[PDB]
Amino acid sequence: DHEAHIKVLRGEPTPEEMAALMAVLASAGGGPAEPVKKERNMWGHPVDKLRYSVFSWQRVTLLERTHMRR
Amino acid sequence: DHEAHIKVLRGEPTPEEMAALMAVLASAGGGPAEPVKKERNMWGHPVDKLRYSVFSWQRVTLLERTHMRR
Repeated sequence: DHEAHIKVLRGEPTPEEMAALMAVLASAGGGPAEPVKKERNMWGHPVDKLRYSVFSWQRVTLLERTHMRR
Repeated sequence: DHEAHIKVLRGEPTPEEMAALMAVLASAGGGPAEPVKKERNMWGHPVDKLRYSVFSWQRVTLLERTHMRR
């Protein structure tokens, strides 16, 4: 029972106004309802387009890190 | 004087014979014998043709080191 509920802090609507309000709010709600897991596609990632010095620490902290983050 | 010289361990040549021997040896000398003129050219070096895992330790111990040795 530990979830955030909608609160009507002020006002005492009757069942009809409550129903209208909830219907409108549900209609307003949207966006990604139950989206699939976002597909990984590292092809042509910006990090791969950079010039790295042969001894650059960013070869570890930026390039390898980006390729390995999962 | 700490130069390594030629030694005639056995035998006792006369000056003419020593002259002949030394002339033949000097002619047989190895010429330039690998001069210091060698120049660095890392274009198309084999290490750059290898597939490296994104986290390969050989990126440090083989690739980076080969590119950095002087």
